[PDB]
Amino acid sequence: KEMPQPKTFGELKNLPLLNTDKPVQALMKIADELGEIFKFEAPGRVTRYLSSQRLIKEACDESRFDKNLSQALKFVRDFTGDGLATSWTHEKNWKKAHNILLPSFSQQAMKGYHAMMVDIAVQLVQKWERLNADEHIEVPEDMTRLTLDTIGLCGFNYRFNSFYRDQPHPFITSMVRALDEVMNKLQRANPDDPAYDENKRQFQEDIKVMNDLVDKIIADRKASGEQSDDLLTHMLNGKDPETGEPLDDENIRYQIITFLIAGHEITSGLLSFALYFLVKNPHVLQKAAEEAARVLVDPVPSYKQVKQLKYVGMVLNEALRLWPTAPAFSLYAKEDTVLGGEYPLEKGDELMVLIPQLHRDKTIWGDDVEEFRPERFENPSAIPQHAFKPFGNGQRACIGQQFALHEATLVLGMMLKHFDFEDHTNYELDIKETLTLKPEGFVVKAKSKKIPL
Ligand code: HEM
Ligand SMILES: O=C(CCCCCn1ccnc1)N[C@@H](Cc1ccccc1)C(=O)O
Repeated sequence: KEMPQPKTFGELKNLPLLNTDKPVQALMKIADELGEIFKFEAPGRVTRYLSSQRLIKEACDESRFDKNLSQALKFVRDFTGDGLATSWTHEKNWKKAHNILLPSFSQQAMKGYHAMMVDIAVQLVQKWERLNADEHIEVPEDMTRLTLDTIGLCGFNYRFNSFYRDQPHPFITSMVRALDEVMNKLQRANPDDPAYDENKRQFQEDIKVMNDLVDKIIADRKASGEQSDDLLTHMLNGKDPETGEPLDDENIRYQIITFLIAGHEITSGLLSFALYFLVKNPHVLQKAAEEAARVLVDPVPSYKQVKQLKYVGMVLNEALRLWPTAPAFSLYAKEDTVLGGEYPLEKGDELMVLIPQLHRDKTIWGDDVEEFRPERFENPSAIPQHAFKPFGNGQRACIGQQFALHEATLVLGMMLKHFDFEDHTNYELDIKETLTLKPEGFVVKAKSKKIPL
């Protein structure tokens, strides 16, 4: 009836609550206190955060709700344009790029990307094989080396060579700093003052860097004529069956920037959290390592063998359950409608799906919801509708889901085949928030099982 709402700060409404280093975790705590739905107001805007499967299953009804761009996504659109993740469903370029790119992201496409994924995965294993006795691994940093290199190579046949360096690539410097400006711009009480003029000049400089670098990648490929098995070739050559049109070079650039963001720390976060949960749950690690040793019987894994890593796949889903690295998505009501028989919404009203809190709904998962139990995922039919949404919803779901899960299953399987792991610091989980999530400072030691490649 009277929708719950967290504490307000006069004319700033709830905005100061997101002036925090960990806003998603702060919102999760508000959900703990207020329940399945709460209103969140800022100057000139309002949304409603949903946390229960009961309400989110209705929000996922595409006849009633469509994808909205959150304030964060609207700011990211300043450098991802009408790429797939920041276009509205009704923009011509969304359905056009969706139709063109779907065959590039299917399981059949993964068979083609597999060899390049193995290339990078072997580089990761060789790095760890070559560490000296007393040394340790910085898990998120090395996982980000893996995922960035993989999307660079599979995306446009470019070698970031992240395992050869510590200084970030110039593109990544600007990309990370652009995303940082989005974070700072959100939790600005007075974001219009001229005190942020430098931040805005730097922001425009970083957009130009990303545009210039990707634009020349596209120009270089058209000039060379090479037809590699990557996303850029498919975008240069594909035609939308509906309109009959190809993507233009500007939109191709937006897609590439989008893929680079998604394949960076959003994807590496899944691997980082998965390894964290494995080392914190030794019986689960042992079961996953037993599968890896049984299935990965060749020096280089095949595509088919990765598909046979069923338990590793469940490990990844359970890591996505507890700490999904794209932690929210936004919706708007297409028409007047009533949520859950109790909350009337008007056309245009916005919703936020708080994914980590949805995934803690005890009415779905039981009381042991904080425990890491991959066996929860043995049967998708036993999971209620819309209870598990780490890849979003409907036609606006993650197009990269098969790509992320294939590269994650491949390298996690290889990690489990080749090394025993030690939580040598008894690492205390500390989740750093950018626009994604990562276990900050997570370190392990890896002792080789001395299995050759
Ligand atoms: C663990 C890794 C990933 C997670 C958790 C994830 C999560 C998500 C989520 C929740 C959405 C829906 C966003 C919304 O509704 O606003 C989404 C959309 C999208 N993702 Fe991912 N993603 C991952 C990896 C990737 C990768 C590797 C790529 C590409 C190389 C990618 C490309 C996209 C695109 C293009 C969309 C927009 C799809 C559309 O609306 O047509 N993602 N992702
Ligand atoms: O998590 C999400 C959905 C992710 C969509 C962004 C692009 N992408 C990343 C992985 N696949 C697609 N959106 C957050 C904020 C955010 C913005 C940009 C990047 C990450 C996170 C929110 O709306 O609050």
